[PDB]
Amino acid sequence: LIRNNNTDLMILKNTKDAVRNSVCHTATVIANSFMHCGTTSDQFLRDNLEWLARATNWAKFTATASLGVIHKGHEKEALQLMATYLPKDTSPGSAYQEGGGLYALGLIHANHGGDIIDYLLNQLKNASNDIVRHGG
Amino acid sequence: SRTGHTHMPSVVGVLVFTQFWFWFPLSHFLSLAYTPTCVIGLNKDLKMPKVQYKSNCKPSTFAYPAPLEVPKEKEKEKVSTAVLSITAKAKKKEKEKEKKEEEKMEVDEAEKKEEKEKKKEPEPNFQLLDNPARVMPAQLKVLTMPETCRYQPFKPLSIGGIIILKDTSEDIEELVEP
Amino acid sequence: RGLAVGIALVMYGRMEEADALIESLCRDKDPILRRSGMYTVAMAYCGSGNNKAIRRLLHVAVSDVNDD
Amino acid sequence: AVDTAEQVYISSLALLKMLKHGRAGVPMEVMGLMLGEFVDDYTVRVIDVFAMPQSGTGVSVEAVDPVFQAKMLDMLKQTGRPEMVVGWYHSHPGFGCWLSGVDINTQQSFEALSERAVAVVVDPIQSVKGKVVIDAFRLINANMMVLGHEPRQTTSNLGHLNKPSIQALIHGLNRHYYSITINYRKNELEQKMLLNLHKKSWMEGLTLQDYSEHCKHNESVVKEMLELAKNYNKAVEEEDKMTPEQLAIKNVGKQDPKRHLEEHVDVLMTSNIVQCLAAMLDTVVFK
Amino acid sequence: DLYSRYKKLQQELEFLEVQEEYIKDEQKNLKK
Ligand SMILES: [Zn+2]
Repeated sequence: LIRNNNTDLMILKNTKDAVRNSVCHTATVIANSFMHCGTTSDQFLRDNLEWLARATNWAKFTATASLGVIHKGHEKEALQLMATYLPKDTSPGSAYQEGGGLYALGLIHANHGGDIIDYLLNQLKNASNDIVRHGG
Repeated sequence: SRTGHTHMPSVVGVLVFTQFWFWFPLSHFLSLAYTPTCVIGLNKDLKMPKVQYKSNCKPSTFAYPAPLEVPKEKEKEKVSTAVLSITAKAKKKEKEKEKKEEEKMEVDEAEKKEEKEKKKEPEPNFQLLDNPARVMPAQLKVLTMPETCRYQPFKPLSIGGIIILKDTSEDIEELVEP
Repeated sequence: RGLAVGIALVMYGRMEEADALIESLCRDKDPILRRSGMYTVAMAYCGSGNNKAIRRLLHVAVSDVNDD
Repeated sequence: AVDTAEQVYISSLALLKMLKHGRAGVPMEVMGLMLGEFVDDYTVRVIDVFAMPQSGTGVSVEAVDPVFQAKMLDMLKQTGRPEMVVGWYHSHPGFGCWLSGVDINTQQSFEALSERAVAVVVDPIQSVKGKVVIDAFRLINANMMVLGHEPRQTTSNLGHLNKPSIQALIHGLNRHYYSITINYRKNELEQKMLLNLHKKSWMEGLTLQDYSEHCKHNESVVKEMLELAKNYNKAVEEEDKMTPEQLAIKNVGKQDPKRHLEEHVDVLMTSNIVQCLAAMLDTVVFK
Repeated sequence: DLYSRYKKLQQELEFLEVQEEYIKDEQKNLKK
């Protein structure tokens, strides 16, 4: 999946320009995660962020979920990837990062029994209420 | 799936994906139903040997261009002058003026045909492919085994996934591990 | 609605053993739970051309009143 | 924490108190209170409706009587059920539904008191045939005034229940409040006892309307059906190749070919069968 | 060969009885 990376960037840009002020931002960050699924290629989370920081209150839950979709099947490196974008070190005030972060670990390591079951077990012991126990 | 059975992730992944009315972030679950369209020629436990095998397509070639990213640069540039009048015989006698000026002083320009038609017909449908080779699932039956190489397959190869090659007689080679 | 898909997904391809549960969920007057039985009869009968399924599923496809 | 696509539950008695109090004072914009319960974040339900006495000011905050407020609540605590008020309503007869000038002033008092306090506007005189013109609305703030109001999110049940109508969006929609979704809490132990008890007649099914009114009807219909058969003969014996699908469209008359046909014959069939089956069963049963 | 043809004719016969039953309901429904 990494040695056959012919995706197209300009189609995603020729749909980017027609994005008006609707809630299509979630519809675009689910679109790129589909056509970069398992690719482990982060360029939209690199080349622009101010358009990504426009939508809120569930799109942050969707965007950090889409980070796990691009890294599907990423066994050891996905742990240290979100041991960089931790549930408590990005920002302690936003529960949508730590909610969709734990949801992203489940998206990566589906059908893989290991410590990540126990790692998510211990963080459902100590968690907040609403949009932490969802993605957990 | 491959052998007549059905996948448990591809069913569960698509049915919760039907529930995108009531919750948009359930749409991440469709990534479970993404199964590869590739074959894998792993012969030993570690070696994937670099093998060459070919196609049997009926006339033609296909398969994964995605090329077109032009903005269609267009020009209005003109409106055709449609004055149909004494103009018609006036341009005709002007073309008579060129039959004294062109063909009597210097015009010897020429061009050649059928160079661009020549490269099309001897084409492949014998495309060679290394170990993790993609193939459209419609062409799991019109592929061709690598009989022209030394290293020829052993498992019945008719559907995509993973196989063993029979790495044949001695001097085993051709590692790739990126 | 979370338990709607959940009790549909606890059984998978039993192909005869869900029939008491299939009859129980659809006879109830809860519209979500009737909808939940329709996902349950889908997942218990995956890929099989069951005549009893295609009769019963099309029957409630005609006569039922809730759109969902 | 901000709004989503909500849902409004109304009880069966609540809608009946709306249309009855609206039909009572049909000219003069009746007013009342709405009593329910806040079950979660973003679904509201209502169980009860009681009205207000008529004020000379009109539909405003001055029409709210606080001594009629608390003493009516004093009685409903000890009898039935005590619960919190969740909103209010009025009736706007001259149009369908939109919050007017003095509508929106008393809304600001209620959302300062309650969390949401959803308004309800009902035209009583427009609802005639089989449908009701009811809709519930809810005011927005000024903090997102250069931003997109109604901050709605991951759902797909927003495009239904109404598109914004042009007689309603010419006023404060959509940059002043938002529209909300309303379905009905349809229940059993009420539905069948309203159905079977409102439309019912026991001995009517085997009456006779007997024969002197009925043989005259069988006398009449056959006579023009004879001429209808003569007109049916005329098109059949015509049968010309004048491009007969174009010959039929230039001979449209709201008439014979099959429409003015057996439709009468079906009525002649059903009338005599129900007449004769009732006649034969009554000879059987009685002695 | 022949046993598979006999099973498929059993299946297809019981199939289009069900789709016959659907059109019986809809034509009854569109009258109302
Ligand atoms: Zn009003």
